[PDB]
Amino acid sequence: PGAFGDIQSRTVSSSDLYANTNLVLQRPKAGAIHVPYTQAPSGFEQWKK
Amino acid sequence: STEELFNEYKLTRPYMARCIRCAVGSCHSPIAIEAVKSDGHDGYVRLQTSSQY
Repeated sequence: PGAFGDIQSRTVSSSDLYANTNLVLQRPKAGAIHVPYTQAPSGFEQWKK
Repeated sequence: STEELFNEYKLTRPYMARCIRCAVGSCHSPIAIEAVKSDGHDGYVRLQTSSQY
């Protein structure tokens, strides 16, 4: 998570995808319809930084 | 131009979704923003919303 290659595809058009981004689900706010989640920020964008 | 919109609009029905700020508190907005992508270069952003264009 949070590093280069956090998600990987064998080919740009491939149907496979290994993902490891520390995705977790938080409880929805009271009286709200949404799916809260918490993730490590993108490893590609951090690598570009 | 009409060849690009057989399905992206003609069967789509914009919706109303929760917004965190509608000029008074929280909200069920008709223009709720779902995603904002700014990975381009010269300040161009693609914005996904609940409205339709």
